[PDB]
Amino acid sequence: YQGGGEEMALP
Amino acid sequence: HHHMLHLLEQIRAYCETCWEWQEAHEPGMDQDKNPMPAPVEHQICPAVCVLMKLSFDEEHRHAMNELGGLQAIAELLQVDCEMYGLTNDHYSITLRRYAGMALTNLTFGDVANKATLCSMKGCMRALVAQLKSESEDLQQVIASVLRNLSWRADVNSKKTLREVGSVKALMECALEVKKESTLKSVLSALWNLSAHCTENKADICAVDGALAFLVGTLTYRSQTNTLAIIESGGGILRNVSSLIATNEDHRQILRENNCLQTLLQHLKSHSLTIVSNACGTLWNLSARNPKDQEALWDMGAVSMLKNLIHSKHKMIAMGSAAALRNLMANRPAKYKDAN
Repeated sequence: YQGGGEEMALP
Repeated sequence: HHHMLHLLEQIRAYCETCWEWQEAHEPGMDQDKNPMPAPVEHQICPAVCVLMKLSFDEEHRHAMNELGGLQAIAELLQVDCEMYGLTNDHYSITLRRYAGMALTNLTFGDVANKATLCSMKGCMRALVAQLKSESEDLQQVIASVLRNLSWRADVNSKKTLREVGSVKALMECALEVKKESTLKSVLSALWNLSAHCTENKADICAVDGALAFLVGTLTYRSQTNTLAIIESGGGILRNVSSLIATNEDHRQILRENNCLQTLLQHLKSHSLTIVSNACGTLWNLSARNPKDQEALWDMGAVSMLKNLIHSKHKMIAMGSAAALRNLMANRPAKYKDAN
């Protein structure tokens, strides 16, 4: 499965 | 948001000057001696820095999206990559980082923007090429974009991500990164990509040293006391395990690193994701291989798997039971002879 997800940029 | 519009116009104008220049100066062809634009002379990095900072806020993102901010930022990232290549110039690295951060923020949770960015083939190629940057911070930013694009990818996006070579590039990148945060982004993108098709799974397994590295991640020790690397490394391993199962050479790489024994320890993890990934990997490794079947019997796998078949999490339930029935269908001779 696609468990990798998504995320915002690191500040 | 008139100043934001102004900043987008600044960068679109700079791109226009660059494209006109590229069009009119093909190496080997007749051309004037007018110099190639340099972003430092047009205040570009400050512009994208401000846009990157605004992009953290959903209200500014909404205003960017109305103005075509994603395409303008992507075009700038692409054109700087094409003009200058893999450079250690600080200004160039900094502008590309800030552009990538904005693209990461603008793709997060945003179906239409992901589709748009994947459609920018030239930009997609530029992104993949930046994984070879000596700037690990830039690598992290690029992997963050690729992670977001690979999550819930539509058919077109899946095809584009494969065709631009993102899988091999990310796996090769993983082998050399030093910081946990870079590795997190890179493995998360690979966890998404490795579910898309069989070819992506093969491409991961084909990279020299990739499987040993993935097995290694199952016992990675986070300096930040999180389980993100074990979860993502193990998630990729689970996704490619269907191929591993029919490759003796690849099984042997796993054995040299005691993979099966580690996956059994993972069945006792307090993390459902870790347990789920382990159940999925064992489902495949328990099939059609007398050596690893016997090894699992000998390591007490039957009881450990039996413990999980009532779980209520689809994949833990499915994988634990599928691995158990593989082992039960293939009771080793030495057990049968001992009755």
